[PDB]
Amino acid sequence: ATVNQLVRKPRARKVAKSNVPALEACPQKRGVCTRVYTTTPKKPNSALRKVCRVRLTNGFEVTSYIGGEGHNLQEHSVILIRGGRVKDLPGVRYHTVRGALDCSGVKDRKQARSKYGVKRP
Amino acid sequence: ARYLGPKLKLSRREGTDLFLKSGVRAIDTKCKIEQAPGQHGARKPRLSDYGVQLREKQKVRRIYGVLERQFRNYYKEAARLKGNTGENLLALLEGRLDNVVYRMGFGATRAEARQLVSHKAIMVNGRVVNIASYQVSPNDVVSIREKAKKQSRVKAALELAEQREKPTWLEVDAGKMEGTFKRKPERSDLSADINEHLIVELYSK
Amino acid sequence: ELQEKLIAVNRVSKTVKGGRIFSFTALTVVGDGNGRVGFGYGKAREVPAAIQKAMEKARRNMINVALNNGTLQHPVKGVHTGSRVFMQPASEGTGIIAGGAMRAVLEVAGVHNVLAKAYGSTNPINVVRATIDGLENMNSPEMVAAKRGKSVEEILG
Amino acid sequence: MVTIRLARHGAKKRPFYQVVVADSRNARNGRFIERVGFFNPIASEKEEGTRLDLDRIAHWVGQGATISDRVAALIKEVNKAA
Amino acid sequence: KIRTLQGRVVSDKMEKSIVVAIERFVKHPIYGKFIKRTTKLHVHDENNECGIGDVVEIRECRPLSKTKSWTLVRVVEKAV
Amino acid sequence: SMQDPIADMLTRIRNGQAANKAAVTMPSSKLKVAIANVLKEEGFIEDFKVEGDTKPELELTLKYFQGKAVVESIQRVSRPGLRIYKRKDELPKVMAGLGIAVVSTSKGVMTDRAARQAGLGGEIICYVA
RNA sequence: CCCGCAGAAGAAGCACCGGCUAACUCCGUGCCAGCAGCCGCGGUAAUACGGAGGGUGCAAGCGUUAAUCGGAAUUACUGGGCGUAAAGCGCACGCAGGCGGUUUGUUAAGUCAGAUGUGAAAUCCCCGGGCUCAACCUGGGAACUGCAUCUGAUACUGGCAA
RNA sequence: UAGCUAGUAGGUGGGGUAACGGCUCACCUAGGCGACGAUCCCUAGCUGGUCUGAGAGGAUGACCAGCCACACUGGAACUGA
Ligand SMILES: [Mg+2]
Ligand SMILES: [Mg+2]
Ligand SMILES: [Mg+2]
Ligand SMILES: [Mg+2]
Ligand SMILES: [Mg+2]
Ligand SMILES: [Mg+2]
Ligand SMILES: [Mg+2]
Ligand SMILES: [Mg+2]
Ligand SMILES: [Mg+2]
Ligand SMILES: [Mg+2]
Ligand SMILES: [Mg+2]
Ligand SMILES: [Mg+2]
Ligand SMILES: [Mg+2]
Ligand SMILES: [Mg+2]
Ligand SMILES: [Mg+2]
Ligand SMILES: [Mg+2]
Ligand SMILES: [Mg+2]
Ligand SMILES: [Mg+2]
Ligand SMILES: [Mg+2]
Ligand SMILES: [Mg+2]
Ligand SMILES: [Mg+2]
Ligand SMILES: [Mg+2]
Ligand SMILES: [Mg+2]
Ligand SMILES: [Mg+2]
Ligand SMILES: [Mg+2]
Ligand SMILES: [Mg+2]
Ligand SMILES: [Mg+2]
Ligand SMILES: [Mg+2]
Ligand SMILES: [Mg+2]
Ligand SMILES: [Mg+2]
Ligand SMILES: [Mg+2]
Ligand SMILES: [Mg+2]
Ligand SMILES: [Mg+2]
Ligand SMILES: [Mg+2]
Ligand SMILES: [Mg+2]
Ligand SMILES: [Mg+2]
Ligand SMILES: [Mg+2]
Ligand SMILES: [Mg+2]
Ligand SMILES: [Mg+2]
Ligand SMILES: [Mg+2]
Ligand SMILES: [Mg+2]
Repeated sequence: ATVNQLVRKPRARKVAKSNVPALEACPQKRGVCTRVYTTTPKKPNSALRKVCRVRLTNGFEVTSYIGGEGHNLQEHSVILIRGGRVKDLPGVRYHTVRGALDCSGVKDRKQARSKYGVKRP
Repeated sequence: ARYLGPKLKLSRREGTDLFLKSGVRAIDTKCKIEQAPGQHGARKPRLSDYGVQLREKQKVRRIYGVLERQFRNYYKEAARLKGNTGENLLALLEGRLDNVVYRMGFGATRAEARQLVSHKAIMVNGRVVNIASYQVSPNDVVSIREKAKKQSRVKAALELAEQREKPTWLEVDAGKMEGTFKRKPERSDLSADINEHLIVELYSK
Repeated sequence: ELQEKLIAVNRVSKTVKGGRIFSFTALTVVGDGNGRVGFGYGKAREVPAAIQKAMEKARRNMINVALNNGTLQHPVKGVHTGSRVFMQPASEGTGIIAGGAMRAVLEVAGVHNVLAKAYGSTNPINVVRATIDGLENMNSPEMVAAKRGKSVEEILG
Repeated sequence: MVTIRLARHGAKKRPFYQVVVADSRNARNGRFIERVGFFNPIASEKEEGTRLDLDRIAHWVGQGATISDRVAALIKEVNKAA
Repeated sequence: KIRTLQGRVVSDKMEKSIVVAIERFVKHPIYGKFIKRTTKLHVHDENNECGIGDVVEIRECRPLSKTKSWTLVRVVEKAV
Repeated sequence: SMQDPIADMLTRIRNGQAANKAAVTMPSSKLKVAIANVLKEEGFIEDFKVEGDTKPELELTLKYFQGKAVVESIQRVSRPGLRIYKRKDELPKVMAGLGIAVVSTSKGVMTDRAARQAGLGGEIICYVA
């Protein structure tokens, strides 16, 4: 406040950072993948949540949650990664896309199959 | 483009008669009207402020046979134009060719009038027109060509127009199946039931 | 000429030696549709008992409001507690574009077309007192002409 | 070289030529000093079709500017007294 | 008439040359407040006529060094 | 140290009306009389004087129609820290034309209504609701 | 573009359905498997998980992801604050800087008022014209909130004055 | 990122440029820029506009159009208005 004070030092706009460093306004990004493993989540949930240490094409190393019941990933395997935090596992801020490249679709999913990359019967 | 499904189901959801399954028969009373939208029709809706606005828009859509992408563009046109935004919406919906052909009597239902327009039967100012969404300006002369004139899906449907209200703004000859769109449609003439106020709200946010 | 409606219903706790005992807090508004508005809070053990209790307070607590045809005279702030609030007269076209709770108190009053935004907090109880703070404070040229000992045409024209 | 010529605007298969005074080096729809009406070859016997401001042509041609093959025909079309 | 931007002298230690700080009281685009802003120039003069701390009229002219594309018309209200 | 006297004049009016008081004395000036003569001629203040020859003192006599005060609200606009000047068309109409903005124009201080008919603009001194 | 020819003939998905937000039950599983934009659902009667029927909204598109503004008066000039929520330097003196009591001059810098040329064309907004209609195209006008100079007004701001 | 700058800043004279000018040599003079941000560092073609917003702004500058810059990297001149 105080108008002369703002002439001498203008309003510094609050630069809200992007949650996902997949970078360059990218929709998705490839990853060669390492260490497909499992982790127990925060307090109120309790389960064994699937996850893989993805090694992105642009140099970064991330953890991606693998959705659905059952998956194809093991150690390596080239996978497409989208954005989307889980709000359960602390730090896992990406989602492994199913159908795309080597992560195939989940078996027998009739309802909701754009997510999870499954075709018609 | 169109609904192409169970038509009389849509009348039960809203409740009021949408003139979908009208035809040669006058009144339905053959569907358990009002109290059976789906399976759980014994249930009664609480209905919020978003609901009442949405159900009004959904009703006015299904009466005229318009989809939301096309409907949203009709709203934007009404916002540009002068006067009351609510009365302009209904003026543009009534100005469609398939709707004017239905009001003339050349088509027992609105889906019949829509297909009758589409199949090169309807002529207007000497020009053949295939578009339902053709915006009919005032002082026109819609008519049927001699190929489709006096066939067995028009003379039967034209007898229903005797029973109908018959709007003031248009005239029909009913001799050589000729029509004359005289002036634009006013609010006070038609409707007298469906609400314009609630639809203007929904899109303003 | 009744015209009455519910804005919100909020459930509140007491907490006693035993456990905790819930009571519902309604909030109704009433108005003739011609410059008479009243809100009534009301609170009871049951929900339908609360709104019927709430409607009795609102009927007795009416406030007179002057207005031009079917809209406000001039733009008006109406601060109360947290909700600062704002509303502008607008033209014969358009409809009542305002927030929930803030629109209820408008539409039942008599106004048919205004702009309005609820700055600060937007608590259903305070925004109703905010609008009615503004609408009670608002004044017509017939008031102001007599107030300044002059004339209605000379001030306006 | 300043030249009075057609610019070619409009949609695919439905052209609309903005007759315009520009330098020859400059592109078809490039810079110009100012326009001088328009041409449309798909009007038919109706109200409007072609325009050409005769006063501005007397300014530019009187100073020094060429008239292209099509615009030469439009000055013949409007006529002097016919 | 011809151009004549007024301005106050800052220094003269240059030989047939001067530095003038023109004053202009333009407002801020955003905030609306009228700020006391400077337009600092150099100006030509036949001999070191003007000294320091005085108002001066200045004309836009031919370039006559690198920078210094302004000519002194005359002095108004000379130094104390 | 009393930087703006015009703001201070308007506070004595504002805090005068809240207090329910008839007489409100203060130091006078050229501009204080020019503002006061607009407010009397329109109708917020029933009469005023500028007694004291050598060392002037301006006292106002404030208006109350009901028990409620006549001056609803009164605000300095073109304050000395941030001056405001407006064009012919851009002169603000307070309370949609039942409330006045005192404006210092080239042809003396006057109301915003008078500045339209005069055909000019200037420094908007203060709003008066 | 027009005419005829044959004949229901060739031509519908995919999200979601606990609240925010329009839309419900039944089986399967039992803090497991899984969902999710926030709150959160699952511990043997799940409207939130998986399937099933029904429904809702979109429909030749629909969702998901990313990206920008918006809502955010959550960088606030219009339009926020600073006793206790984040926020008064530990307290003075003071240079540049900002701001300045009051009266009479002049003054044309701010200021305002007008005038002139410029503010490329498209784009935008208003009314027309043309593709069967619309996108799309296009005619005219306003608009181009400005900018520079010129001539005034001289209350308020500033200079030099008394 | 707090001091930078030696043809650096200005003169007189000669040369050079289509043209003025440290454009460039020759003295002469020790100034010029800087808290109304020089220097240094990072990032970036700019504008008409576009998107968004009630507006003030905020973001942006694909496509259509004006200007600049570049043509395997670094450099140079020649021929020509
Ligand atoms: Mg479509
Ligand atoms: Mg609550
Ligand atoms: Mg509660
Ligand atoms: Mg081209
Ligand atoms: Mg040629
Ligand atoms: Mg200016
Ligand atoms: Mg130079
Ligand atoms: Mg789901
Ligand atoms: Mg079960
Ligand atoms: Mg589900
Ligand atoms: Mg904001
Ligand atoms: Mg705050
Ligand atoms: Mg506060
Ligand atoms: Mg504390
Ligand atoms: Mg604290
Ligand atoms: Mg302290
Ligand atoms: Mg400090
Ligand atoms: Mg201190
Ligand atoms: Mg001190
Ligand atoms: Mg000081
Ligand atoms: Mg000063
Ligand atoms: Mg003073
Ligand atoms: Mg003079
Ligand atoms: Mg002007
Ligand atoms: Mg130019
Ligand atoms: Mg333009
Ligand atoms: Mg347009
Ligand atoms: Mg145009
Ligand atoms: Mg044009
Ligand atoms: Mg023209
Ligand atoms: Mg300017
Ligand atoms: Mg200027
Ligand atoms: Mg004179
Ligand atoms: Mg004078
Ligand atoms: Mg003075
Ligand atoms: Mg020096
Ligand atoms: Mg906003
Ligand atoms: Mg490209
Ligand atoms: Mg250049
Ligand atoms: Mg080269
Ligand atoms: Mg050569």
